[PDB]
Amino acid sequence: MVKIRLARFGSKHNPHYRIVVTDARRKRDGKYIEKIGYYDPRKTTPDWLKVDVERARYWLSVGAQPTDTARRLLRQAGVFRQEA
Amino acid sequence: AYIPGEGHNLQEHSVVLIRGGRVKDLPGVRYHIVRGVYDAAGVKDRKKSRSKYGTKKPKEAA
Amino acid sequence: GRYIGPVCRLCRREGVKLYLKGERCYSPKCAMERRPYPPGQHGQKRARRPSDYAVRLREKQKLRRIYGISERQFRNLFEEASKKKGVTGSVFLGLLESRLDNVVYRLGFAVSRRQARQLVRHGHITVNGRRVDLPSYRVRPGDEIAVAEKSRNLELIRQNLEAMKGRKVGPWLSLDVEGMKGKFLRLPDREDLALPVNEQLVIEFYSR
Amino acid sequence: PKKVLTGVVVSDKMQKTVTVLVERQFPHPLYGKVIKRSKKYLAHDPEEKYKLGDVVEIIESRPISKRKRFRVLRLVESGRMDLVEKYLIRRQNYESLSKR
Amino acid sequence: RNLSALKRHRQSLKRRLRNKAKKSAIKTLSKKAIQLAQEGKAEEALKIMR
RNA sequence: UGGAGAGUUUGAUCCUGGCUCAGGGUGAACGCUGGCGGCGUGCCUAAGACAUGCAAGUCGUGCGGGCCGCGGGGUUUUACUCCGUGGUCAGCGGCGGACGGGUGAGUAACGCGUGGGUGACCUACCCGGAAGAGGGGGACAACCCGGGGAAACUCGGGCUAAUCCCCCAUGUGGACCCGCCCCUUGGGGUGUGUCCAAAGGGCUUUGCCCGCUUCCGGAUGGGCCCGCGUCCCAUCAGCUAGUUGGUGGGGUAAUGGCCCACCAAGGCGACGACGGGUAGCCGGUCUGAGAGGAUGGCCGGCCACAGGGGCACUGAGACACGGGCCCCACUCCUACGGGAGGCAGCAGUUAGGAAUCUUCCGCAAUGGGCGCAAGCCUGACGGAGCGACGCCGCUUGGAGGAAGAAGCCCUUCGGGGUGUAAACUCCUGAACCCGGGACGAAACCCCCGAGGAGGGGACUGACGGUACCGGGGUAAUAGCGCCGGCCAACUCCGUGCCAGCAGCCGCGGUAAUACGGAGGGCGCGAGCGUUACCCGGAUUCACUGGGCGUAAAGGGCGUGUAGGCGGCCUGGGGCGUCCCAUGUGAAA
Repeated sequence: MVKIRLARFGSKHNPHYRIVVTDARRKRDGKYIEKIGYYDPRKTTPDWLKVDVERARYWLSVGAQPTDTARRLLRQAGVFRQEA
Repeated sequence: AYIPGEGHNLQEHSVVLIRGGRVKDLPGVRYHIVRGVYDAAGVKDRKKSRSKYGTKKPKEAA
Repeated sequence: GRYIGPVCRLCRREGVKLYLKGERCYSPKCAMERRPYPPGQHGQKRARRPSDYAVRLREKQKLRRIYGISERQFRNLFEEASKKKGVTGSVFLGLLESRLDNVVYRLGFAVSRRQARQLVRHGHITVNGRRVDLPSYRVRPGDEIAVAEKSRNLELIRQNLEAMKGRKVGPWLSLDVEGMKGKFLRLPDREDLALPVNEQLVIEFYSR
Repeated sequence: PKKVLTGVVVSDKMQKTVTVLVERQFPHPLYGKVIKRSKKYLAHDPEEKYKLGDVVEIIESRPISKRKRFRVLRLVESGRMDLVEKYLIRRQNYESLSKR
Repeated sequence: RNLSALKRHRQSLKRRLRNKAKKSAIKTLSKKAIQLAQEGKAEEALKIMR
């Protein structure tokens, strides 16, 4: 089953993640089928809000799932949002 | 296997580490010795190549 | 590291004097005028000839000398300059001066190289607001090499200030002795803020 | 997309099966000059409605026999046996060199 | 020393007990199929098929 | 926009010509040296052996409970019977054990790199969909009683239920023999005769939540064919007996002789079959000027193997590292009858070698198994530590300061030099302590709307009082190699073909810049050298880029086989070709 997580790539201490979607089996560091953004909770610069909402709502409509702070991120960007 | 130069130390064994270099004789020459290891250690009187001619630091001390 | 010690004893080594140890190396001796020629018992014999590769080499070493650095970072950033798709050598020259140690030197706030480096290291200088320590710091067109608030309240710094007020800046790096600061601009070169060398010689020996 | 190739039918000597001999083109990586080599694909003829010489089109398929892949579509032409001629001539010349 | 390898082999046993029991039963019933069909009789061979 | 060479043959010369050094790179090793910091990296040798710690557990919204223990409900109480019951144990059952993980033994193979095939197919954990969810009962665990066993544990009768396990019904449907229409190698729709379902539990409660039963498609995983390319020895030249081919079966999630019967002889091969060696393949990686030589660790993927071979059973899927059968080999346990254990998963021990790391912390972040949720597992993971193993940041100091101290080296004794070097001065504040201190952490959950949006209360930090901010703050490690030519640096006693130097020519056969040392000097600096290994060079296996009249080298000549190159025009195909459009060329 295909899931979505956050993929840090920074140095020993450079908490800079690339927001990434791919499936469960594969590692946190391998081949990402997709991807679609990046996140930096440490806040070195307000660039850290990167989500691709289109393919997001699509890829959740097909059968993917978030995770912890991915549930978080999704509630941030506006992917969980719906403004009734 | 030869060594650096004048002034040996071994009796046998020594674990002499084959190195590798032909010079103008000994049809082969090759494969010199650490000088330090379990034997040799340069000699007792050299003021240069201690980087393989042994002797840590001569250090005048007094 | 940075040689250190018998410094401008090596000023007669080049055979040429330099703004190196500052005071005692400009006015009536860089350890010069007293005696200018390569140190050691062998200095004024009747010299021979340095081969092309050798003299060009010499030039390179002279470059690393006036800037006072290991050719480590130096050489590396040289090929880094070859990476930048413009005429390698000259572009390299601009991006060569650009290092803030001797930059702040010829900007005024330092008498000698040793000084400048020592100072910046101790967090005595802050470019564009942020106080750092890194002297090996290249700066972009538009920065602001301000000085620390206690470093303005220091003395020999003022000495360096007043022993300068009458010198035209390298036509870009304005001196603000109003509150001790320096405004950074553009990119000069070997024609704008020159020095007595031939660059492409160094370049030609460099990579063989 | 099931790949096909223009091949020259040989060996009717089998039951419901013919073996096509083909020759494909390619230059040379780092030298130049084109090349033309042996590759004999397996020609699936349901009732030996094809035979020697008669060049046809050959079609990649699913494994039908021991190594026998590929199949056969439309015929090309008859009155042949010339290419075949060259082929078996080469064969005998294979079996003309010895270490005995 | 242990590990839940116990569990899996136990239950693998169980489901194979049923598995092979019914499996062999059905093999034998298929023999029944070939005899009755070969003879030329249906109805009860048709029951076999049911 | 991307590139330099010399030395060595001779008396002398140019050419041919090989060997050698200038260079970059590497898991490095040692010798000299050695300090803080960062991000990486860090057994290649015996796929020898491996002791001790973690790797695989979880669910009580599936069920029967055994037990520690609790309010002790019932018992007016006795002894204790049993309703709640907190904590534990396993049993049935369900989910993962087929992922995470290691490492080259096997292997030159559609295995890999790679562009397509499946009208030859399977895929639970998510989506859209349609019909719904009844009836009977059976078996053994656990548990109840009793036996042996050093132990492994093993035995006989009785109980009990259940998302355990079947038998009839329900059929939108699936699938099948026979039929047909379109599609054209079993793809879709559809009739006539057939079979199957399902299972239900828990509450806030007559409505709700997790799960199911059938059925399809969609997302993925992958399976199996193919087009190409894919390492040395032809002194590996022929070779094959399921071997070429069929019908007909069996087989597998699916075609194929993969297993079987009969019958019929081809099958491949000089363009390299048969075989020995050799190696796991790729994105890549160092060089290169480019084309190329080399190789493939960390990081990313694919392939394969769990001591060694055969193996099935099981599940959706595996012949399954932490499962068992057999077997062989192999250590250890015992009351000697008999039993068990397996880290080429992460640390560590020994041997091997010149050589290569802690048997520590945290679940906080992410993250992987189950659960209605909190949560328990958590060597995936996040770090300290270590070695200069590498690169990037760096301190060991700044300032004036003589015709030049002394110490020393040289000298024709004139001094040159060491060396403003130092000493002496003015200087800042490394290291060191004091005050503070992170980010990484807002989720999940709870309250609110509905459990959908949004907002709001909130556990949550190992790393470590550490990056860092402030104060006081003190001048405080420098070492290696060369000094004949390729090379930049030479003066002095010693050494006398003796002692040594040695990448290549050579240096000492007593006036040695090449050997020792001294001085000064040159390259460098937590770095400096020495050796192993690939390549540019090297146009020296010559594609850009070669030679064979004497420098390596033209067949003993004829000869023609496969092969390659094809004289002048017209058209035809348009395979090779060219441009244009598009898929890929992942990430790093």
